Amino acid sequence: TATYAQALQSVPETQVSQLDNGLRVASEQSSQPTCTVGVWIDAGSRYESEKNNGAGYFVEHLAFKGTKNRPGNALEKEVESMGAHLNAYSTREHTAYYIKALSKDLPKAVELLADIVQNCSLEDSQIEKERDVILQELQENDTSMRDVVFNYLHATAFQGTPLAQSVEGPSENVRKLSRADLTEYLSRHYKAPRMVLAAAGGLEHRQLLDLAQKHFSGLTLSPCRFTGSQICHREDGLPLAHVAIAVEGPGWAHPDNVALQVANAIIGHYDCTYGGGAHLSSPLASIAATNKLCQSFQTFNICYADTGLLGAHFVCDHMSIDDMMFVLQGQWMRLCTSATESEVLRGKNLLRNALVSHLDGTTPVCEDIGRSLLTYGRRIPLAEWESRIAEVDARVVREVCSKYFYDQCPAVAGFGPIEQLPDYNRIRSGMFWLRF
Amino acid sequence: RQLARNWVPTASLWGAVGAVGLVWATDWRLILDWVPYIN
Amino acid sequence: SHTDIKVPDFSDYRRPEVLDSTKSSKESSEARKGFSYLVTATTTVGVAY
Amino acid sequence: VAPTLTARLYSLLFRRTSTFALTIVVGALFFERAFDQGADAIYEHINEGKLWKHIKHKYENK
Repeated sequence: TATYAQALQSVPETQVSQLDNGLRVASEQSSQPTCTVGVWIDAGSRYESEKNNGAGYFVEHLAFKGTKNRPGNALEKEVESMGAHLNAYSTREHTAYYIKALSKDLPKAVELLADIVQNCSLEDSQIEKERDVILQELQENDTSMRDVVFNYLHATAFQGTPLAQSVEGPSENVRKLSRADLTEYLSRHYKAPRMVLAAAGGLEHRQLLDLAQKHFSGLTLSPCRFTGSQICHREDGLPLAHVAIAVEGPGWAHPDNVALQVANAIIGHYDCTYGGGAHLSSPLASIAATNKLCQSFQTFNICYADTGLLGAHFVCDHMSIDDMMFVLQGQWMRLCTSATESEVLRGKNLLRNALVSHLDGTTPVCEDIGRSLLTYGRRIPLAEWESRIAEVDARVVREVCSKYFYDQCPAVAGFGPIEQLPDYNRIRSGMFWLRF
Repeated sequence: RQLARNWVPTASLWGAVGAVGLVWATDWRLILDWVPYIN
Repeated sequence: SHTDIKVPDFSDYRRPEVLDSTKSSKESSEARKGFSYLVTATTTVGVAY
Repeated sequence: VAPTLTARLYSLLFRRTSTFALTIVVGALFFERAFDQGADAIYEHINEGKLWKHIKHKYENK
């Protein structure tokens, strides 16, 4: 049967297997004709030098342009001849390579995947194409204010470390890159332990490990500076101003990493077309909608290795912008003193509701494994999560926020029409209450 | 409900202060010299 | 397109405990910032006197 | 390494508003009592034998 208490017990577990040159193997059985194979890479933007910036991005594009053994677009046809979907993606820390596929065609997959992981056709045929394509994109990427505002925020505090820099880097290196640096950066960071391998589907471990199959894998970080500051780009043309706010936070692995999950569960989030209405429980979700002090808002949480980010991202008309800012803060502050057990239950429930629903479909488990390995390693503390959740207490919370919020130094990320944005020194003397 | 939180101690902390104020003001009493008090 | 913006450093403005980008602000923050508020309190003393 | 008083004191007082304000309200009391006393000599130590505090010792208690 199924009981939420029992259901934590019956799981196919993650698998652990090592290679000799540092590649890790792992797996879980979905009793499924299909399987999601992937490869995770911890090579971060913060590893690359300033000149090296945007390379891997540029590189990521180069992968499926044909590889050392298999030239351009004979590659896709096969995977297409198979019928398999193929995709990859990047992030300041992490780059991804993965495929959704049946368990049948699995054997080629690895040996297909494996080849391109390191062996790469390096030809200036693409170098200019992509460069132009990228120069196309770089100039086109200016369209979404969202992706715009982020990078500002990184550079805001994380100035002084590579962490803040663009994934795609300066437009100039886009022109200025020789594939030597590529091969060189291909050279350095693609040996293991950097490499991490997994997959999920109807595959049992051993029938993976056999065909994990003799091919290959392989043969620096610093504390980033956390800077209280502001950034303002004032432009009066557009209708709205994306504005979000943040303060630094703990690294990936830490107990506090748990409490923060429920922290944002408290505030909730509102946007235009939610069916929410005025009756919502979350104080701002109702009120900031009541006068539509926001068209939309949400929150974010991301915890780096040694670092973490906390805050919310919101959208409203300009003349009223002051409102959100005033009425956002207390929803932190009132927590810091007066907070309550029952109010957490739902959030306690929600995060419980949240993580459970995360597990549908083949691929999502596959992706989890990679970061997990890069983050906590093997750990899939599935039921333990609840235990990690059962940890939570009203005091526990009012202990947490005590750390990172009450009278701290925030940073300010904003984009036109910033104009009415309350000045900095308010926000600062506005973070900590005077008790009102 | 009432969950009467650190506010209660906070409250407990508030009034304590200005209570001194009166004593420190000019409408208090004469405590045991307790660090110099002229006669 | 730009993505390039930044001010090279505020150093001459900036101050010793933050003088390293590879140091955590949480380190200095506690004592450092208290030094700030420190000016607030003592300066109120003579006001009462 | 141990936190210098500030790190302590901030966590101790300045953080919590009252606590912050509290010692502020405290400090002045002993202060002025110490302050009023200690300064007077500076005035007085300079002003000597010109005032009955010094003078009237000549004729006081007869």
